[PDB]
Amino acid sequence: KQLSSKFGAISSVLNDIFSRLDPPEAEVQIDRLITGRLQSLQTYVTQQL
Amino acid sequence: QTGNIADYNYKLPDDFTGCVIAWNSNKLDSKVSGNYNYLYRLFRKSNLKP
Repeated sequence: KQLSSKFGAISSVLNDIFSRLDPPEAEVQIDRLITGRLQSLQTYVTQQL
Repeated sequence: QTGNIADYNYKLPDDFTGCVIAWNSNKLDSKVSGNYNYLYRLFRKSNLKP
């Protein structure tokens, strides 16, 4: 369910952000989304550990 | 940027590590008669790679 989080973006899906916004800000939005997903994955890994 | 020149004439990628330099010249590029020595493309089959 953490994959359906906006994490400060317009939407939780990435293709809409890629095909809608300009690449200078789309790159930043995808970077924020993937670093939020990585933080959630690291939290899940720590809990599993 | 998406436009007319930036789409079919000269496209810039997301990463450039640079910029452009522009200035206005209304004397050297303009003559008394019609100056039609410049042509640009607006019709194309598909997009232009940068």
